Amino acid sequence: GLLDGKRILVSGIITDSSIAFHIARVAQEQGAQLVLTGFDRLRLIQRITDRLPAKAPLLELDVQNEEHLASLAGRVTEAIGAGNKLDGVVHAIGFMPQTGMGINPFFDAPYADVSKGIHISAYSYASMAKALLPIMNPGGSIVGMDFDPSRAMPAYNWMTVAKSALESVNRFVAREAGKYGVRSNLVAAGPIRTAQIQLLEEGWDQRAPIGWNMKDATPVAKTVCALLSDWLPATTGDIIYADGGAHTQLL
Amino acid sequence: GLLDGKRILVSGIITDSSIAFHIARVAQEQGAQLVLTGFDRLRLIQRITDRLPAKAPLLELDVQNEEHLASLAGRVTEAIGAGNKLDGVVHAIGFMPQTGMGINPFFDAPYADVSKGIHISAYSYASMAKALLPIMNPGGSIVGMDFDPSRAMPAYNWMTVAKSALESVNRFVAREAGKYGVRSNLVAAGPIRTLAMSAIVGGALGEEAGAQIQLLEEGWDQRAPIGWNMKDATPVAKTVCALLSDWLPATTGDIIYADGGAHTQLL
Amino acid sequence: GLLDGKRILVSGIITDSSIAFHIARVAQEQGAQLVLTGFDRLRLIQRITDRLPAKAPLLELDVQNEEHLASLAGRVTEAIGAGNKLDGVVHAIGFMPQTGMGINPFFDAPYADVSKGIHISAYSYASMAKALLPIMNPGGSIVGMDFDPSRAMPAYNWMTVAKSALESVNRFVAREAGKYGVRSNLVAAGPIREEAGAQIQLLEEGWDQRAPIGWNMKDATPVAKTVCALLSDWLPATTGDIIYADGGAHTQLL
Amino acid sequence: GLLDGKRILVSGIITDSSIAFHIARVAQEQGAQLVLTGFDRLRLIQRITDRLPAKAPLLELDVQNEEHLASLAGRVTEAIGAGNKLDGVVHAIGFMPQTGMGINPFFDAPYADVSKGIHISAYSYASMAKALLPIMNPGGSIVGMDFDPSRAMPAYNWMTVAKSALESVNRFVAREAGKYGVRSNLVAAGPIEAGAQIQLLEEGWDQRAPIGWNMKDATPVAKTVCALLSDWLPATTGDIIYADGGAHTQLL
Ligand SMILES: CC/C(C)=C1\OC(=O)[C@H](C)[C@H](O)[C@H](Cc2cccnc2)NC(=O)[C@@H](NC(=O)c2ncccc2O)[C@@H](C)OC1=O
Ligand SMILES: CC/C(C)=C1\OC(=O)[C@H](C)[C@H](O)[C@H](Cc2cccnc2)NC(=O)[C@@H](NC(=O)c2ncccc2O)[C@@H](C)OC1=O
Ligand SMILES: CC/C(C)=C1\OC(=O)[C@H](C)[C@H](O)[C@H](Cc2cccnc2)NC(=O)[C@@H](NC(=O)c2ncccc2O)[C@@H](C)OC1=O
Ligand SMILES: CC/C(C)=C1\OC(=O)[C@H](C)[C@H](O)[C@H](Cc2cccnc2)NC(=O)[C@@H](NC(=O)c2ncccc2O)[C@@H](C)OC1=O
Repeated sequence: GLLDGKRILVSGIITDSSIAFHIARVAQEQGAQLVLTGFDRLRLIQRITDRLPAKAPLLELDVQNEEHLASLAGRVTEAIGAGNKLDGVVHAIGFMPQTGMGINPFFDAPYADVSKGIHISAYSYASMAKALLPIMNPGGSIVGMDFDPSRAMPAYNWMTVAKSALESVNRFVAREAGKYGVRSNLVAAGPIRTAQIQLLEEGWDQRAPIGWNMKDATPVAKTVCALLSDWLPATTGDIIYADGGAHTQLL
Repeated sequence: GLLDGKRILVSGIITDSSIAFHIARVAQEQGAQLVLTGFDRLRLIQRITDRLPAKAPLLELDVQNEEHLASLAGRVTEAIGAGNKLDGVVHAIGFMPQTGMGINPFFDAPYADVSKGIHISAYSYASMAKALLPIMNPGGSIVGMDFDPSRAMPAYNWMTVAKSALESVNRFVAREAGKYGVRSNLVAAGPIRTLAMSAIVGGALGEEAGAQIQLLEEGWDQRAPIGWNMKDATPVAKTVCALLSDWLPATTGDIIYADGGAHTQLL
Repeated sequence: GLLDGKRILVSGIITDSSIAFHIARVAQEQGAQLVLTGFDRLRLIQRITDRLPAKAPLLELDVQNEEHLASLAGRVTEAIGAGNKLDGVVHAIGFMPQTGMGINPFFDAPYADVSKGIHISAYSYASMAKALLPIMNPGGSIVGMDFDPSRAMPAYNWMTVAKSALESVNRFVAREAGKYGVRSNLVAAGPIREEAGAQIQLLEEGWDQRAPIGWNMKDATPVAKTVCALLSDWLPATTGDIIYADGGAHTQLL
Repeated sequence: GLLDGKRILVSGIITDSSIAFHIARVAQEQGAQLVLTGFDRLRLIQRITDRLPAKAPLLELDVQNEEHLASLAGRVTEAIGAGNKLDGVVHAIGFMPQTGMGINPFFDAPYADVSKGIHISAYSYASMAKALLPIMNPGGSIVGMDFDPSRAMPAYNWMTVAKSALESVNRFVAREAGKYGVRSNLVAAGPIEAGAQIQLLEEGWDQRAPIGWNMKDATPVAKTVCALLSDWLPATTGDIIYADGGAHTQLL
């Protein structure tokens, strides 16, 4: 097993088609012991986490709640063991209200909404790292999810701003994580099926030399599992691109 | 002149040593008609803008105030003329509370403080563009101030995050500005010795912080092939005035680096 | 004048349509004293340089010839004056044989041809800087021409590789140029005017769509003006960098 | 095994301390069947490759020789089997004469020498891909070695130019490799008046890297190459994976 005898925290599992669900599914197949995180509808989330190959304890974590943080170390240790520590952390949380992304114009999004998105998508990565680093083993790995924000695109708008902030946050999380001997990295994925949206998706498969399947979330789930393993021990504060190679191609 | 017969809005002038003051000073020397922006101390700021080569009207703007942004364009047109429009916009506003940058650890900054910084440093650029684009001429230019956030560095911490957000905002401001035929660009400057920067060197933030900022400034002059003067704010001012002119008409959503070439050098 | 009382060396002025010809035209309008260089057909090049607003001395410069590069500076000083020096240098010589770019597959280009392309497009920038830096004034400027090579595209093939090399060369030229107080920068332009015919069309159409301020493939004056801005004293803190005159297309996905 | 039942071509093995040597060693430990490449001094390479955990056939490949590149595809097939194909390709070839890198000034390197370096370090990657792609399986991987050329540094001079060219070549190799369903990627490694600048670079690298950097250890970069040769990075192409301890993402 690629992740044999590793304790990994996986956050933001809501559906069975999610990359977050597949990361957990692939990790369990590779011999990893998981601890899962639920945002709000925990009863709804428990029905989905039961489709997973092995049993994993579900913990309540509202990334915006301060009390949920700090208690997000004690609650983890009680689930795994008194002397046992975490070997991996998967941050699969990303949100932006519709005012900030979609049909709504860039200028028409109010700050309160874009602030909510930066908190949940970018700040929360530093928050999760602050709470989980004291209970992490040397050689550990924190993985976040990104969508290449280096260039502006239609509809994505303020979520591109939240992603740019995440990239900067990850570089600083790596500095704090390095003193624990833990790696911090981001996984930039291509479009995942969760008029303009069709144009962006079609463009990706054309640009990607090996092509891109918007319906398949296992190639990105495997990329996260490669970063959670000891096969990338010299990679930190970096972005690993699982987009079929589209970002390196103009046409 | 380089900016002859151009109407430019210059924001965030608080001192006489500021890059924002030196933009306005160089612009007036190049034949530009200015409109200046104030935060809270209106009488105190107007008394700092009297040191400028030519006369320029002052206007109240609190980027956090929605009324101040909605009253804009109208208050600008009344200052310049009924049929006259703006040719340039200078966004020289950047803030982050000390919890987010300095000696305070990255993890110890609360969200409310870092949210205040992103609002004032990154979001405000889109807000100023939203309010001023309808009263801007085709071939116009919106200029913002940046500090290279592509790599993490000590003390900067969350201001680096706010700067990364500004870079992304600038790319989207360019899309909206393009519809008016207006350019939107950022100027990435090297370290500038402000009043706060003179204090953190003097030991106001401690011996640990006083070494970090020194190590950064010394390293910048070494990396820059043409060198870098932390005390001189005119080479960055001139770079902004090149972007406000018609000599860079095919540059949009981009970052122009006035750091002595340090960002392209490892050692 | 933006370039008033400045002595600038301009290279690669073969045709009247060239950005190199426009750079010289705009520079002369801004009060600059030029020194021009030709590749081989100096008789035909002199009939082209006669269409420039002001008079400028012609010089023979085969950038592949070592004797021609060693002969530079002396030949330049004799044209301008014994005590006078150069304030600007515009490198506008980019080449790649058709085996390296176009319809011909990437793998089918022989090394001898791509080597010729790297020599003329990338290495020559360092060579021109080596020869002209001792006769350049502090606050001077060396400007090169680029086309964004950060992402692979059809037809450009090995010329994209030669451009990537030029970007790296520019960063090292800046180190040597800094010692003289001279700046070194590149200008990345947008596209300038059946299978190949469709590819280039798809690229040009896409560029005007991506560019928020739009892009005119027929107009070479916005890129010429960008070079002139870099030749002036209005960008004195910019070195080893790439200034993008592409309408903002490189910062836009769609 | 991470590379179980995979046939991988490993080029440029000259010493028992090389990353190329450690890539081959780690791959054999992960269950991979190797085919090795030797430049000229075959008696020296055979001695070094004997120290490897398992047996692997040695093939002669002067990457500058056209006949060697044209006959390579068949010579690999004869070593593995008449019906078998390659699953991985490791390009561990990088050279630049001392005129192009070291104490010698940037301007003083003649073109003939820098041309030799671009041929061996950047062009050869496209040449090796041209020769080996027809005998490669879908889901395959071509891996090259890089040293971050995005910023200029002392001494590395013209080799930084050859590396920038490799990065551009890699993006185009990905286009050709994609047609075969093969991935093409580069691994940017950290360091593995002369001494006064190399020391200042190595010391600075361990300081910048948040997890630190060991200039004496070549196994973390060898493991990174083996991760790219596996099926755990199937959506990565024309990209650069950085095994430098995270130094490239840090200013100080
Ligand atoms: C076209 C504008 C909209 C309305 C969205 O954007 C997309 O669908 C884009 C084109 C992409 O398909 C991305 C692909 C993706 C998926 C997961 C993580 N990073 C990127 N989706 C999200 O960012 C989506 N991200 C996540 O839900 C997310 N999930 C796990 C971890 C981090 C996340 O940002 C979401 C915010 O975006 C959208 O639904
Ligand atoms: C980590 C050390 C501290 C304590 C600071 O950061 C600095 O002093 C950095 C190293 C630089 O000196 C920069 C220089 C600079 C100044 C204005 C625009 N771009 C760059 N300062 C600011 O960005 C400073 N901001 C501005 O003054 C600013 N002014 C006009 C427009 C945008 C700005 O961010 C501010 C963040 O600097 C600091 O207080
Ligand atoms: C792939 C299609 C072909 C067949 C060519 O490429 C183009 O037309 C590309 C897509 C662009 O239109 C660029 C636009 C350009 C032109 C001059 C300087 N920077 C950018 N052309 C060259 O690079 C062209 N270069 C120059 O003329 C050039 N001129 C002065 C200095 C350096 C140069 O590369 C040349 C390589 O372009 C082509 O022949
Ligand atoms: C200090 C200045 C000199 C004189 C050299 O540069 C170094 O030793 C630098 C600082 C690094 O140690 C790098 C690290 C490295 C090692 C292998 C592949 N990419 C990067 N070595 C080379 O590039 C070295 N290249 C390789 O060993 C190499 N090996 C396999 C595949 C590609 C390569 O370039 C070589 C060019 O470096 C040097 O001889």
